[PDB]
Order: sequence, then C-alpha cells, then structure tokens
Amino acid sequence: HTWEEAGLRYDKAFPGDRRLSSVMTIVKSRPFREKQGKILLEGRRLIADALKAGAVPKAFFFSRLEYVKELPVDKLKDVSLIKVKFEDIKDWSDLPQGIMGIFAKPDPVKMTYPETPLHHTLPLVLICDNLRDPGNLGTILRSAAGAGCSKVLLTKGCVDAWEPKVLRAGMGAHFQVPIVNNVEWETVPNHLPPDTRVYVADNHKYEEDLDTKTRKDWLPKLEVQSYDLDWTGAPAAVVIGGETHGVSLESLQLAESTGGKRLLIPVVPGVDSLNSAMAASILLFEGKRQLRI
Amino acid sequence: HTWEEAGLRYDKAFPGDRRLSSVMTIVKSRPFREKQGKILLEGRRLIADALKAGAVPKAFFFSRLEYVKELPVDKLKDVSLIKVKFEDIKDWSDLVTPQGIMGIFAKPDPVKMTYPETPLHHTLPLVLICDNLRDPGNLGTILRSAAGAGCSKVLLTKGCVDAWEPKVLRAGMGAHFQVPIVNNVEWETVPNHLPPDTRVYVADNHKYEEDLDTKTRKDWLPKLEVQSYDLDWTGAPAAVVIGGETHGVSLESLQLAESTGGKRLLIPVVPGVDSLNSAMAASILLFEGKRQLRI
Amino acid sequence: RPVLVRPGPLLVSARRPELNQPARLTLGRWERAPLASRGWKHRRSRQDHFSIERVQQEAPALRNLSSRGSFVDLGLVLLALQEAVPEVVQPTSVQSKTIPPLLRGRHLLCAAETGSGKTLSYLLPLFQRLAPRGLVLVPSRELAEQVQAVAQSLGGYLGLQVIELGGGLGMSRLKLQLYRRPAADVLVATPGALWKALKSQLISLQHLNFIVLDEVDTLLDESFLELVDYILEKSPIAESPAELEDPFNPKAQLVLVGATFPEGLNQLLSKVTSPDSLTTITSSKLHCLMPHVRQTFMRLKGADKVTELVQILKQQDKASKTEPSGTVLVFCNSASTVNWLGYILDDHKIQHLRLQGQMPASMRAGIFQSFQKGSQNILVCTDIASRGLDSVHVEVVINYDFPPTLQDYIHRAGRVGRVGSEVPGSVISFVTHPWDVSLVQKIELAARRRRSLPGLAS
RNA sequence: UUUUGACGGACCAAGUUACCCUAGGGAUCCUAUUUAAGUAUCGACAAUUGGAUCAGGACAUCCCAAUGGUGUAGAAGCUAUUAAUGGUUCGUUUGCAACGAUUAAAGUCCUACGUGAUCUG
RNA sequence: AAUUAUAUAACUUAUCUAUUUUAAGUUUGAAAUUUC
Repeated sequence: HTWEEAGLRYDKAFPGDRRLSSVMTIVKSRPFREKQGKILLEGRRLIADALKAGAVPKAFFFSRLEYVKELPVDKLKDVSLIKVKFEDIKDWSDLPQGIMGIFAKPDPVKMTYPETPLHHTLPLVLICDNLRDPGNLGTILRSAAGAGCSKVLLTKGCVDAWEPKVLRAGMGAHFQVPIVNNVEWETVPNHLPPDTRVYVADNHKYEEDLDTKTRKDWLPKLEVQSYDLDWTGAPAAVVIGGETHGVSLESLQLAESTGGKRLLIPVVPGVDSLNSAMAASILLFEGKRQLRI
Repeated sequence: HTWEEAGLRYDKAFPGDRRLSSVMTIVKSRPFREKQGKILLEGRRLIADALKAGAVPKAFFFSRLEYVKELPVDKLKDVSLIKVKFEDIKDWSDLVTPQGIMGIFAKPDPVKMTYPETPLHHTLPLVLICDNLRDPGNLGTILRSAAGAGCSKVLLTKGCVDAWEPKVLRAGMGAHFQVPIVNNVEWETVPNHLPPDTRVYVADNHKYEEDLDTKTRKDWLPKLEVQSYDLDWTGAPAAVVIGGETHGVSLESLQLAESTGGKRLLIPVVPGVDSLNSAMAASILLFEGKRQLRI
Repeated sequence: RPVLVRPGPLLVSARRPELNQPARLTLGRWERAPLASRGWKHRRSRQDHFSIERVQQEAPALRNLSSRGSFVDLGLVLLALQEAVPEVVQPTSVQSKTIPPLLRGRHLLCAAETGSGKTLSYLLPLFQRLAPRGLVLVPSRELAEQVQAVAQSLGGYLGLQVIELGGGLGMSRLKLQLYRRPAADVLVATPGALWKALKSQLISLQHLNFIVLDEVDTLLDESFLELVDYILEKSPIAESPAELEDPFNPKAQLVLVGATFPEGLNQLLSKVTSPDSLTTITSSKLHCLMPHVRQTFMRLKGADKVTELVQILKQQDKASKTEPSGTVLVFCNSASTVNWLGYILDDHKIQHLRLQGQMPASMRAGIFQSFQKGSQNILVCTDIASRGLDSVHVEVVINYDFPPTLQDYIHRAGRVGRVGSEVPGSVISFVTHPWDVSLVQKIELAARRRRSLPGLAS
C-alpha cells in the first residue's frame, strides 16, 4: 500500500521490484557503490544520526511504517520510503531491526561537524597503517570521534571506512571525524597540515617491504620518544600499527623527514602490536590535555 | 579406547554419548549455562593461556592430534583427552568451524588465576567498574583492551555479560586470563571494592540519555559536575565506570562518584551522533589515565 | 486465446507468451521459426528470457533397457561388476554395441555423449582381455584424477594398482611421484606427463598391450598433438585381431573413445591400421538435444548478470531452505571474470570456490577434492572444469559467460543428467549484449525442429 | 623477427515519441488428466507489512521418566544404557549478538511467514 | 547515458592595449561518435 500524506510519500515493496535488485549490486560491491556514491545504514538511531549530521540519504527500507514516523520524517525528503518484508531485510543485510537505510557516500571533508567537539577539536591527525580489521576501524573511530581529531588518514590496504559494518563497529563514528581512505604513501606528506610532525607508536611484518639486497641497511634510525612526553607543541600526526602489518616502513621514514619521533607506546606482550583501537585511543586523548594545558 | 602416540594419550569418542549431548546444550543455550554454571573454551593456544593462567580444565576434545602438541601438555596430565569427530564439535559451538579443538571448563576462581606480569609493567593505580555490560565482543574486546592497556583490576557489577560465556572468551582470545576480574560485585559494595573514597569517574556525554532530556538528570540523584575527559583526573587513585553497550551507566554509578568525591568525565562527540561503542568507552578513559598517571 | 480442452506442454516457454509453442508443431528446414531469440537485438527490452522444460522424470538411459541385450550377450566378471558397480544393472545402448567387438579384439571407435557409459564400454572388455599392460591417456589432469580414482576403485575389488600422472608437472617432481609408488598394472597419464616420462625413458610402451584414449578430440588438441605423435612412434600397434590373439607375435589393441572427432582422423588411423579394420559405433543420442534437462536462457547485461545471479542464488537458497537441494555449478569463460566475480561473492559473505586453469596444480587438486567432499556447495570454475568433473549431485549448471562453442556446451551439458543423479539438472546461460544471438537462435531452432544442433558432426 | 639471457582466453555507452513509421495481437481451494478406498450420479489419499490465533511433528533427549556402573555407605552427584512420553515462559533486542526476569526445564530444529477466509475500484 | 567536446565563452599565459617595474592550458558546451 502506497500512501501520500502532507507531501510525504512512502511506498510498499512491489513483487519483482527492480529497485531492490539494483540495490543489491550497489550495497556489497564497493567499487560499484563508489561508482554510485552510496552507503548503507543500519538502525533507527544510527539512521537518525546521519540525518542530524546532514548527510544526503538515498532510500529507506523498513518492515513497519512506525519506524519512519519514529524517525524524523523532515530529513527524509530525498528518500523513497519503501515498506519491505522483514525476512527480505535480513537477506539484504549480511548482519536490521526492521529498517535499513541507503545514504549517499559522504565526503568527510564536506561533512558538517558541529561545535561541541570543534571547541575541543585539535590539530591532530590519526593515521591507520594497514588496518585490515573492519571492527577495529569502526571501533577506532570512537576514539577519533571523541578525541576531536582534525582529520583521520587510512593508508592503502586498510578496510573501507564507509562499509556498513565499520559503521556498526563505530556506531556512527564516521559522522564524527574526517576520514581519508586509500591514501598513497607518496601523497601522505601532502595530507599533513603545515609544520606537522608525524609520530609513530611502534610495537616485524613491515620488514617485508624491503628489497632483499638492501633489506638490512634500509632500517631508519629514528629517535624513540616516550608517549608521556609533550609532543603537541605543534600540529602532530599519529600512526597506528596494523594488526597484521604493524607500523609500516614509510611511516617511520616520513616521521624522520617531518621532524617527528616515535611517540612510543610500550606494547604489553600478548598483543604483538597494541590493538589498533587501543593504540589509536591513547595517542589522541592526552594531546587534548597537552594543548589544553 | 585410549591411543598412545608420542607420549600423548587420547581416547576416540563415539557420537551420541551423553557427554557430547550435555556440551551441546550448554554452549548453544545460554540459560543452560546459567543453570549448570559451565563454560566453553576453544583454541589450543587459547586453552594454553587459560590453563597456564589457572583455568580449571574439565576435558579437552580435538579433531587432530597436532592440537594436543600445541596444547598445554603440562596441564593435560589430569584432564580427559578424547579425540572427537569435527562434526561433533561443530554441533556444539556457536561457530560452525571451531579451531579444531575445544575444552570444557568450570567457572574459574579469580583467586587461583595467574596473570602474566606483562600488564603489571604497564599497570596503573586505576580500577575499572563495568555497568550492565551486554555485548560479548565488547567484553572480550574490553579485556583484550585491558590486556593491551594494563588495568590493575576490574570490577563487574550485577547485570553484566557472563565473562566466561563461550563467545565472550573467543573475542578475548586469551585476554580474559591476562587481567584481574571480579565478578558479581554488588553496587553497595562497589565503593568497598575500591579503596575507600577512591575518586570514581563515570563516563557520561548514553542510550538512556537519548530518550531522556538532558535537563532532567540531576533532580533526585546526586549531582555530579561534568568534566572534560582530558582534564587531569588521576591526581588521586582513580576509578572509571563504563555504561553497558547501547544502554549507558546506571543510577548507582552516579551516586558512587559523588560519595567518593569524583565527577563526570565528558567525551565531546560531534552532534549528530549521541553516543558511540561501549567497548572502547573503557579504553578511551583507561588510557587517558595511563599517560596522566605515568607522567 | 480460446481455452482448448487439451493444451500442450510448452516445448519452448518464453517471457513473452505469444511465441510459446505448446503443442505438436514442427517447422522444418525450409521454414524460418519465430524464435524467442529471433530478434534478440535491441537491449532496451530488459529481462527477456525463455526456458526449455524437462519432458521426462525417468532417466532415458534406464528407459529401453529391456530392448537391449544382456551382458552375457556381449561376451562378458559380472560378479565383480555387480560388487564393484551394482548400479549398472543392464547395459546401455553404447555398451551393448561396443563391448562384444572389443572382446573379439576388433579396433573400436566410439562416438557417444558424456555419461552414456563410454568409460565402462571399454573397461569391461579391457579387464576381461587382461612395462604396463594397459595405458590410459587423458588430456586434462582433472579427468586423470577421476579416471584413476574410478579405475582404482575397480582395481581395489580386483587387487590392481593404478597411478596418475598430470601434465605440466616438474620433471623432478614427476620422477619423485613415480619412485614413491609401487608398480601399477595400468597407468593413467596426461600427454604432458607421459611425454616427459618417455623422453627420460622412465617407461617403455614396447610391452604395452592396450592403449586407451579418452576425449580424443581434446587429446588431438595442438597442445598434445605433438606429444601424442611422440607416444605413437614408441608404441607398436596391432594390425588385426588375429595378431592380438597370437602369442608368438603379441601386439597392442587400440581403442578410441570420444564425443566428437575432427575431420582427417581417418588418415591418422589409416597409417596405423586399415580403414576397414576400424569399428565405428555412434550413439543414437549423439549430438542430440536432451529433453529431460531444463535449459534456461535469460537476457541480462553485464551489470544485470550479477543482479540475476544474486537472484538465482537467492532462489536456490530458498529452495534449500524448504527442501534439500543439489549443488550449483558456475561456469565462466575467463579466470579474470572468476576473480572479479569472486570478489563480489566474497563481499556477499557467500561460501564459494574459484577454479581456473592458471591456478597452481597443487592448489587446484585440493580444491577439487574439497568440492567432492562437500566442503562448499557453490563452485565457480572455468572451462578446465568442463572436462573431468564429477557433477552427480549438481542441480543447476550456471554458464555465467556464454560458452564459446556448442561442443563446450555439450561437455557442460553432460554434467547434468548423469547416471545416479540425485537431483534434476538445469542449465542457465547468459547473453550480455547483441554480441551473440545466432548461437541462441540455432539452439532454439533445433529444439522446435527436434533436430541435432548444427556443426556437431564428429 | 630471428635469436640470446639467471596445457588451455580474440570488443564498450541512457531516456523518450500523442510528430511518428511498420509489424501484429485482442476485443469491437479449484480447473484438466491418472488412480479408486469409500465409476447412473459422485468421490478421499495420491499420481500428472508486521502481527494476532492455534500449534503439529522430528530426536540429534533440555526438563520429566526407566536403568547399569561408580573413585556410589544412605541421599546427593559423576559416568553410561534406554526412551520423543508430555512439556520446553514472557520481554528487551541503539541490531547477531546479547541482556533482564522467571521456570522442573525455558533442548536443537522442521512444518509454502507452520497456521488469520475485510470492503471497494 | 557513456565518451570526447582547441564553436564560442570565460579565467591563467601569451595575445592586443596601456603603463610600468585569437592561440596554448583549464573550464563550461556549438557539437561529434556510439549505445538506448
């Protein structure tokens, strides 16, 4: 049953609807999703979070009309609201509390982050090094979201931040900090703010990126700094060791060229490289304290 | 029938034995776990971490003998070693494909648990309290987070996740056995569990706060000042309370902090997202004290 | 349209019902059939499709067994056959014609479809008739494993040793495998591996009494034509059955088995034996359409093929959710599409296998065994899997990329409707864009005329 | 274009047309077979959106129940056989997971969402 | 739509003018080609 009320339109799922068929190609295929510039959202709260953040939505599929009325319909101008089968939603999602929402792939540089962290926002950049765990990436973004980092960088090979599972792990953290994906190491220096020192928390797999002939003479002798010392006198960039790769070679080389050090976190054994969420969390937070003080 | 190979004795199980049936219900059905008070541990080196750390073994079942060699052979002498079919193991665990091995454990006693000295090198005079935790990956991640952070001791209040639930332990992947944990802490005894008058800081920006207007939060319960998380809060022995996944901190926690002279710590989040994942909620505050305490 | 009291089951069923053929209508060579694929040009008409429905639920091979002579009439071992292979209660048409002459030592050429009993057609006389005594040449390593496994199972009942040699394998490794295994009465080897052993003189065919060639058309490929010639010069061949039975001058009996034969094979056989000494047997269903097998044709663009494939996969998932369903076989023309498509499947969190010719030989062997073990019900494979692949439980064969030739389709088609098939097989083929419509037109035209497909002459 | 160096493969890009053109097609729980327990007339079994309401069945046994053995004195337990007998709650789920509160136990599943037959155009 | 889009138009640089220390880029598109 399709209903129009007060200029607000929500449809019902139709038998053989090609809209659902086209969505399936878009959702799981990130290159096609990037080609279509879309993302998928899960949950009324997380759905409402994107609407509050000003992200442009695409389409909503829901088992009950109550969810649409429960959500702010004012922000649902651009979405074709479709009533769908509950079994279909769980089939569409690889994980859906009765509703799923398709959103335009946001550009975090273009996303609107309001004042509250901006008052607490730092000139601090978080860099994820070969972060291949979707759970950590979303779990990481809480720290960046709560910390107030000016920007977040993910190196090439890291998980797609806009993947809906990463959103679930971060529970909307993508709408709370700028994230840059698939950054090339050669272009990383351009991604650093002016006068920015790059700090690498060091815990090795990164030694496999070395030519065998030059393997042993290519190790940087970059200074080791205790993470408890002051490092935020100027804008700083933070590197996080990947779960499988740890801190990469290029991060160490870049830090020396940028005048930085190793803001070294003594890594407790049992975790070969401190959990990327754990490693990410510590580096940001007292930086707020250091510059606040 | 026990088979001896390279000094290792293992029985060949037959499907349908009453022992197999009991394990299936415990792992699959959480209420049966509460009824019987039994737990499941998976993984040969994960089992090794448990037994070396004082976990109480009941029996170990493996698909291939190679796992036994990687198992804590020192702790297998008195534990029943039975080689079982992988299909029998699959029927048991919430995971279709376990790591070729699973073990039956009773509720470990924290008093007898042995934790590696590695957290102690980075351990802080900081104690953690868990409030109505409901997610297993977060708890396993929280203890894996603690196993990465170095929390001195952890207090679990009533209503939290069963720390020994099989999926909870899998996420910890040995972190459950690396940090001290106290279970079934009564809210009245929480201040006594901490050093008396220990400044308790409650993580507040929560799901209950989303449904409830921010203004109506200080009428009947003790009023806690809202402090920025980065402002030094570890000048005295500090305690941190973390709300349950997508639920938030409880009323009792807010009463606790004021009685001990603590205050609310504020996690500035971008408007447009009311809260975030609870697992790192401990981590974000736990590390903040870590550097402050180290300095 | 008026409702006739007795309608006809659709021989051709299309998304557009106007062109469906319900009843007894045969058009013939001269008449241009109004095929559903007749004008499949302008891709604007999305989702056009037609399917050929199954006509029979009982296996045609089991049908008419009463009209075929018993094994005793074939000169046949039966007790071992009953124990080893009880499933073959009565001989098939190919088996009945082929077995008797083989026991008499007459050279035989057999043209029959896959799954018609060709393997058993020569194996039974081979066992009775019997420095190896018998040689089996197979073009693909995949077929070698099945033939060796099938032969080993028969050998186990008879206490015989069978070994496999896959082509493309290193000389050092090939020698290592040979030395680590005991002497085998019958050897199954590929031209690449067999040629390497012959060059290194690890085996001699002067004492060979029987040579078996499987998939002669594929064995005759230029990739193996030179290797076969090198094998032939080392192999003495019997000229008449009398010499085969002569103890003073024993020679090797030649038997040829294939689904198609390239023109000029007679000249190759003529130089080895007289043309009149070759017994050629052709199956009644050779190059004939299978009515009991469902063939599905769907109009999908490259973007829509992924869309429909997900829908088809979901349809199979729903079928499994209600009642047990057979495995699904996915055929792709290129490895790159398999890898490109495979990543999409991985994004869908779908358990699936990827098989293509360029994968490591060791890696390919393990995956093939895993699929036979039932590790995963979804297998994506290239044309390397169109030969020597077991598909007794495969319910749906999905040709994601349209087969380049009809002959390849037949090999893919033979995967369904095999002896002992638990589930009714189906075939699905995709056409992307106006690239190719004649091939669909030819297939559809033959079905309406109930005639053999063009270009299939052996 | 011949040579020297440490098995499987020949093409990409939307709408719209009543401004149109051509080709046409229309209108202007049954049903059909087969079987026949009970072939005048019939005829089972068969073969050819969330929910609510009520559950049925499988045993791969959770509780209940029948037993052997015991590092079982008794009673509790632990291990082992036999058994589908009836049962196996109510909710929260920031959505694949888990928690709360109870229960003798809140087994694991299957049964076209297991199963509801407005009114109008 | 995809793909280009030195019609033009703009800016940058030449250009042409002042002083004084159209072409080449890019962008729009007059359009072109292919498919729908």
